[PDB]
Amino acid sequence: PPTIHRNLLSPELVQWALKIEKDSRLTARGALAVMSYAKTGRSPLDKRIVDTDDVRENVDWGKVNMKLSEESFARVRKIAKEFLDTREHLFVVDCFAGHDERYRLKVRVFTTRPYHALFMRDMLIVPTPEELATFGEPDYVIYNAGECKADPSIPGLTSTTCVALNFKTREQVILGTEYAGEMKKGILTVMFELMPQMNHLCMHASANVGKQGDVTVFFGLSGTGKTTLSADPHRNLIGDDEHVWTDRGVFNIEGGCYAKAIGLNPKTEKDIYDAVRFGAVAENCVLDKRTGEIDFYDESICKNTRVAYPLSHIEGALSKAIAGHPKNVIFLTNDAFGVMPPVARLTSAQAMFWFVMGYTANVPTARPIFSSCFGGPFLVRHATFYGEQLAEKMQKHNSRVWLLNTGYAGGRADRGAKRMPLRVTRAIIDAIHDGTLDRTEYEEYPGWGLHIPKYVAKVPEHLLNPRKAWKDVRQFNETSKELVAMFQESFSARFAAKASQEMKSAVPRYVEFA
Amino acid sequence: PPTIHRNLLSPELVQWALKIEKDSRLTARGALAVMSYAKTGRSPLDKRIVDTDDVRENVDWGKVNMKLSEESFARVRKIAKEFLDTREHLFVVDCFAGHDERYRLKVRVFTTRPYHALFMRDMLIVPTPEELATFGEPDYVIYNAGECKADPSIPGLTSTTCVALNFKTREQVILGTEYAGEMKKGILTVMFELMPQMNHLCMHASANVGKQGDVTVFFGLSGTGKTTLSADPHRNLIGDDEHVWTDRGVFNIEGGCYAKAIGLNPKTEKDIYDAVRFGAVAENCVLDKRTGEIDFYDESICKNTRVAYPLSHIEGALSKAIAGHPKNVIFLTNDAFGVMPPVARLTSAQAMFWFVMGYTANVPGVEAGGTRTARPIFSSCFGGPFLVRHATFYGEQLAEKMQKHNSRVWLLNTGYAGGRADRGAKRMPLRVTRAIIDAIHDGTLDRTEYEEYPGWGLHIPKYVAKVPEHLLNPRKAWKDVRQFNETSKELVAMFQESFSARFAAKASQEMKSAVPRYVEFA
Repeated sequence: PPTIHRNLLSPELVQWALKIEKDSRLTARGALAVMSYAKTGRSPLDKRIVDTDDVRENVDWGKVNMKLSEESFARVRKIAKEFLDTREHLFVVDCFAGHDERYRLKVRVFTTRPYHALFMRDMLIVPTPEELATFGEPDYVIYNAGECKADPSIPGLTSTTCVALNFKTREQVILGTEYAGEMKKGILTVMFELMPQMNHLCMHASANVGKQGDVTVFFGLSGTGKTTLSADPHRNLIGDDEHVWTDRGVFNIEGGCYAKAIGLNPKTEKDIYDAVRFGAVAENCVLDKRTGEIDFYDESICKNTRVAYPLSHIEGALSKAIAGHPKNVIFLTNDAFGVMPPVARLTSAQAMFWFVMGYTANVPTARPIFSSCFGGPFLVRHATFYGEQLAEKMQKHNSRVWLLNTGYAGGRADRGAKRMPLRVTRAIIDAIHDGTLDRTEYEEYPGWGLHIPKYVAKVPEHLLNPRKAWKDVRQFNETSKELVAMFQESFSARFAAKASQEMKSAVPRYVEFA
Repeated sequence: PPTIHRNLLSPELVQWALKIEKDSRLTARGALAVMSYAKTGRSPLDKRIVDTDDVRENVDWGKVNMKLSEESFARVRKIAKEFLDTREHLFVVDCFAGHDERYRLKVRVFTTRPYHALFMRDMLIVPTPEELATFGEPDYVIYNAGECKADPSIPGLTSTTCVALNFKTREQVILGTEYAGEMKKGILTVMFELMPQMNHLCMHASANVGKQGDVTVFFGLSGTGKTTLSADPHRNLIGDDEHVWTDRGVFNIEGGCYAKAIGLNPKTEKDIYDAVRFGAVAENCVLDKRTGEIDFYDESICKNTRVAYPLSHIEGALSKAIAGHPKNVIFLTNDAFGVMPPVARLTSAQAMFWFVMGYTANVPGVEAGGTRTARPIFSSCFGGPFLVRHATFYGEQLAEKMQKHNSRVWLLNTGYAGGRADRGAKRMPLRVTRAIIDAIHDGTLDRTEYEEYPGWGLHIPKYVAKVPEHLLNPRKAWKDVRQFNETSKELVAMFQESFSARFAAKASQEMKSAVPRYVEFA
């Protein structure tokens, strides 16, 4: 029978990783460096939601949410359980998803790899000794048999990889993938269905709070600014990736951060760099033979290197990650075309439109994409469901909505354009937080109809209006026309049929610059 | 036969310790927690200095320094090297002892236990890659075959434990003890002979420097305040245990700190407590089952729990641990009788007397075969177990140094007050001692009026900021004056006996006048 290790301490898990994970080792600072092998990212094509009666009607079935019969799920679960039950060592992690006790979920994770256990210990909330002793029945159970292949001949499967979520039995089965993110995003997906049931708004956004208690959330796909922008010298971090907006305010779903490790350095990201020490995990990163230090710029393994660390590793981060109702709501658009404004103040109507449209770009040359609510791969309900929730929330709490371009400026990424200066974006955020941006004068950005500021402290005027940043006005009109067309097609395919009056009027139009 | 691992990185050594050291593990913060087993302290009774012509005439042979024939040293050395050569893994650590480059020693350490290697990597100075490439032949070699028993029948030995130092061949052999301190104190012993040869003063004291560059040294045996008091929020740490006073100032012999771990906590000693993390070692400490953090109050294994960390783990510690000439010289006396004043400013005459007399306490654990309770002791120059020359030799060096540099000498009671420890008295509040040191460094204590503490003849302050007046004079602190008189009388007799047995015959008139006398307070 397997030797079962229940809720081991971080140092104990590190010890186990070093012993049974062939390629795992310690960095000069004590972080646990490991590799996930074959899969170094999510496998959306292999994600499934079991087709159970309790949720079938609410699940937005399509490219992201794909059905799996209960019979097939039973088959993959059996494969996963038999694999787990036949390992020499089994690791169990009991934790909570959510910092607000009134809404948190009890989760139990079974892993075969010690680093996956450490990851979950770091990424979710660790229960107290008393809570563990009285944990009872978990709400959700994750069977991470990722080191084991699935049977691709099972009806519904398309490969040896399978990440299936059953809302009826409250179970996640992972096969054929050791990428730790699959567990974390599986929990996010669970939250994207349970919160709607409780009428709360799950958000694929980071968040922080100012000294005066003003909360700001930043929506966006991974690698588009959530982690770096929420890390503010003058603001306490609440979380860098996933939050829920309730009647009481917001709460971080996680107990840690799974940040992209690319380019981490003590100069421009001191706090995060310093967090990559003992107790933390380095996933698919390469270490320098000489010093045993991680080469954060080395992507020879993959372009999705990661580090995972508890929230406690970030100075200023809230011990209990909960805070008030968002004063400022930010949409991060990683615009590869370079036509989106550094910042635009959205009206209530535009907020709705831009939120559900989710225009941004996925990182690995940055591919443009429309991702519902800036979290398309994890949504369970239709984009409109969440859009309506946000509209109601922001209206009730008088939240200010902003659109920030974290992509390119002056041209197209595929033509060698330069990225929107991080310094400019931060300057804009400070202006949002200082209250000046909300009081300055605005001008309309033609065609798009976006309201851009005429002036912003520390920010160049030629940047505020994208048109001014482009050398060739002809190329600007051509690119703008192309993107507008993309917005129109996306909208016509996704929301037109049931769109409201305000929505249709928010669809951008092409206005050639005379 | 063995796979030899040379100059590994800290993470590599930790990995090795976890793999081959059965009872080793990591603490909640990443420190390598290990056990030294049978020996959890030094074995002074098993310490030996080889009887070689080059040092025989200078070594103060006696109860501390005991001869070992060159032939017998060859025997233990053979046993050691044989053991080392037959292990599956051998660890080598090349390093420097001494931050002053004109006096530093190249040391090569051979160990079988990975933690002993990590220990020395932390405790001595790590050479630059360039220096390692041109390291060449080491000046001294330590063969730590501590996991292997010695042949007790070997002439000169009295047990299966042997810690021998040969100044001629420049080697230390360790057998029958896995206590890491044996290596550290071996190098200290070497310095206590090599420095005298260059007429520099080796000191069993910690040291730190102020913003203005003023250096302070604190003499004392382990567990009497050297580490605690040198870790000052307002001053940069130089070292916590071993320094040398040269013609240019002072230099730390070590590259880390081997601190007593008993009672460490983030409340009163945050800096030291925070240093116990990845890269550091915890020796004979017990971890809290549910927290994984060291239970710094647990002495179930021994009362000499330790932690070892690089000086780099202490914020503000000097990278190159060297500074100027001590402006203030402090003698720490862990007085269990509660009769020593919290602070006394010593005259030049008293300074020499108190230095060689070395009255303090021998805390439990540090050395083998002790009682779970602290015992008053007279340890020459506050470093008796490690001295090579006679106490008087070092005393004369200090007198000349302090005179030349106008150093101010202070005596601090880091033990008990208001009564005897064995009668339930409370220890000297750390707050008081810290306030006193602040007054020494602010220059106010040197400017206050002093009064004479009768019999002892010690000059005590009439006032010190943040210090209750009734504590400045031990007498006023005791509840029963009769009990105070009887205890002071007992301790005075102990001083007189020690002085007469050790220095009286050849003592100068000035030294003899420093001898305390009993004056009943009526």
